[PDB]
Amino acid sequence: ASTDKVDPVLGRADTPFITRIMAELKEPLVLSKGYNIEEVDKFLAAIESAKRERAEL
Amino acid sequence: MSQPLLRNRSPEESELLKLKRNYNRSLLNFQAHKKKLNELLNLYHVANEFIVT
Amino acid sequence: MGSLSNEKFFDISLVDSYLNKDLKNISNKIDSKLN
Amino acid sequence: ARQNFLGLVVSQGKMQKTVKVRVETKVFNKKINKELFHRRDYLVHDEGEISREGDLVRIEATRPLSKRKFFAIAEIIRNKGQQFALYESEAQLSVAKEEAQKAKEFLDKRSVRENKLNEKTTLLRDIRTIQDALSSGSTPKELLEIKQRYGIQDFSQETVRQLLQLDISGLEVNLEKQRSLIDRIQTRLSELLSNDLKCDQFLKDHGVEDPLTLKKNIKKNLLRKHVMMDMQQPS
Amino acid sequence: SSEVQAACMTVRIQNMANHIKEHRKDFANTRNLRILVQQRQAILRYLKRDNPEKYYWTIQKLGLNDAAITDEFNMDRRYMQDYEFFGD
Amino acid sequence: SLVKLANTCAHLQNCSKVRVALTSIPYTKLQLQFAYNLYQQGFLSSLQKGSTMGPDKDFVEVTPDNISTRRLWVGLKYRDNKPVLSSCKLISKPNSRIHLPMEDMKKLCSGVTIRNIKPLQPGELILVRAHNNIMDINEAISKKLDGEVLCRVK
Amino acid sequence: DSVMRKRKKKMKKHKLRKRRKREKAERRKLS
RNA sequence: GGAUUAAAACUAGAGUAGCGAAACGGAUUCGAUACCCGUGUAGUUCUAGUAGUAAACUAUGAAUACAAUUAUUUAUAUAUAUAUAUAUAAAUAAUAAAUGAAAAUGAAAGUAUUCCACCUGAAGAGUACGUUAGCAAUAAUGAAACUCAAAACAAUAGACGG
Ligand SMILES: [K+]
Ligand SMILES: [K+]
Ligand SMILES: [K+]
Ligand SMILES: [K+]
Ligand SMILES: [Mg+2]
Ligand SMILES: [Mg+2]
Ligand SMILES: [Mg+2]
Ligand SMILES: [Mg+2]
Ligand SMILES: [Mg+2]
Ligand SMILES: [Mg+2]
Ligand SMILES: [Mg+2]
Ligand SMILES: [Mg+2]
Ligand SMILES: [Mg+2]
Ligand SMILES: [Mg+2]
Ligand SMILES: [Mg+2]
Repeated sequence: ASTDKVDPVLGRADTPFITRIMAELKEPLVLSKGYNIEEVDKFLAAIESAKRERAEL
Repeated sequence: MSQPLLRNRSPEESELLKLKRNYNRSLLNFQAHKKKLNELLNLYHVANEFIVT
Repeated sequence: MGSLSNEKFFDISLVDSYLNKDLKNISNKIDSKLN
Repeated sequence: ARQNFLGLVVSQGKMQKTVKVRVETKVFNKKINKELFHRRDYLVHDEGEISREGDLVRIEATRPLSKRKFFAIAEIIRNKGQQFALYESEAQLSVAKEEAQKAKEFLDKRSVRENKLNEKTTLLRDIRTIQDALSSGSTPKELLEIKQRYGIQDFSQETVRQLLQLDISGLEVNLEKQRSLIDRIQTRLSELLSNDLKCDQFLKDHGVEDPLTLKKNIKKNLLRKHVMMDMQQPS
Repeated sequence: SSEVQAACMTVRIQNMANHIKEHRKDFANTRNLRILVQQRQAILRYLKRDNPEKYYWTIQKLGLNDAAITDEFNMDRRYMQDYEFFGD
Repeated sequence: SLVKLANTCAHLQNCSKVRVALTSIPYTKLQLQFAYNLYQQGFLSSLQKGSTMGPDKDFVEVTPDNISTRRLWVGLKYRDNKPVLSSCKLISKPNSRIHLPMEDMKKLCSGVTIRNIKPLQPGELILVRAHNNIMDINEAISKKLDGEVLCRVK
Repeated sequence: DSVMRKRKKKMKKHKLRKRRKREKAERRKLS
């Protein structure tokens, strides 16, 4: 009964790796399909800026 | 019969092989990245027809 | 046309040329030629 | 001489100074006409309690040491069992440190995102003031703040272009350089091999002694090592 | 690499286990979960033989122990009751 | 691999039944030594290195880049409406390997059934492996070598 | 086995079932 | 060892149109504890369980290497004078060879290799006893004596067929 009984499927409860990955998926601005918000904000601003420059040539 | 069955890759051949394989993986990642941005651009062009307010 | 296109719905070429100093280094080039 | 066997430690730490060693011997089975391996576990004396489960050891016959013990550990041939114990202890410490660092890098990222959500200012709006103030001449204090939100002290048309740079652009240029190197190395060596005279000279110029007296493989490797030393070291 | 494969299987095992906890009569996907858990054991057993140092590091980070990997596992009804897989 | 050798022996029997003039076998040292012995003993017309698609016309160095696509190509012989290589069977099997001393090999070549191995018949070739070299049993007896009795070809 | 031979096993199974029903009934009355 | 496992059956609680063991009636019949008809209980349904059995069948365990053809679909790829054509796999059908007691099998029931399960005349018998498991019905495991010179399969030619 003193053996370290680790669930062979789910492992030790509160494993830092398992918990952190789960938390990362539930962050406020996580996007799907490989997009990241930071790259999407710059890309959308670049479209506007690029359009203005094309309208100034 | 006297010919060796296998000749191991020279260290130089292994270097050029690694360059091509890294390039192949990098090019596919880049091409997929650019395809996604081109779809994000074509979605921006039509987001004026979508309702959020 | 790519960057130098007239379509309202353009491709990423235009956004790439902007951030790569091409649509600007060509506008100046054309204007310099006009001079 | 004393009978010696080779075996794998299959049990340790259950009895004081005693381990169980699995010895396999080769025997012939007349019925099936096949040379088989016969297995037996030996209770073995470990005076120094050094052996560990998984170790490969040689056991030597001894005087009777107990009702069932007639062999002792004579040498550790391979210490895989001892290695397992050392690596498990290190893993606990090694993983704890890494997880602590990763936990602190996750909370830091969260704080930055929360801080940015407290700044109502948006990239588009900020880039629409740096492009209107730069086209109208107005310099509201917002710009000075914007010169701190982004660090862009100077407000020019070539500063918004450097605020909106996407990593993909850098990748596109690194990929062209990678492709160039490969293409150049192949053309160079391809041409060199086509011309034996230019090949012999090539080797001598790069410091080869009498390259003429070399084999195709013994010398093509030199050419490959040189072509890749003239397009990767100079660059 | 075996460590990467085990980590990738861990993500799917965690997701599949959550599904089973809400669909306890979905025996088809319970069978899939069992096989996936057993596949992870096999890859890690090879890792222990190939690179023992990496093996112990990997299982520690994934939240498992040597016993969970080496011991025969069937994810049977006794396991579902001894570890309260479904709760109550 | 004795399993690979069993696959080759069965493959050659299948090819003989349909009377194909040319077939391929896996490219390995054991396979090459096996085929070479058959060639020198007159069971095979030709033995060429090649690829999955056919024998090489010009020498092609084998490297890790193409090892997976290498094959050995052997030509089968047929005379008087009969296949020269009719049967090809292993003696030492994957699940029961037979190692014989030179004394027992001499008995096998003398009409004595050793360890259930039927004795050598007229015109039959029995191959033996010793120190990763394949040779005829009569040659192993000449060199006083002990080895594994691999297969018998007739 | 053919239907003809299966029929012999069928008869043996029927007689065993008939006997066990008969025994059951007795237990009920004797209980 | 573990898990899942038709129908029937059982435990508890709901449901119950239709169908329908049983039971009670109507017919048929020399008789009719049947086939047909009526009234129709359990059951068939749902929820939570027990149980682990079928001609649970392809009566054909799984894996790998290999061997001569055609036809038909499907998939991927290639080409163009752009809709076909050319390739490579898979599936199915009919076959060569081979195998087989034959019926036939045909990419296996062929040529080989590896591992597991199982069989050793019929009947007695998947019975008896014991044990284990189950609420229970039962399920698993599983004999011997006595008796006999039988017993079985494929195919052949008949005879016969409401
Ligand atoms: K003692
Ligand atoms: K009802
Ligand atoms: K069937
Ligand atoms: K089996
Ligand atoms: Mg596996
Ligand atoms: Mg039978
Ligand atoms: Mg009920
Ligand atoms: Mg009725
Ligand atoms: Mg059940
Ligand atoms: Mg039964
Ligand atoms: Mg059965
Ligand atoms: Mg069925
Ligand atoms: Mg499988
Ligand atoms: Mg029974
Ligand atoms: Mg018959």
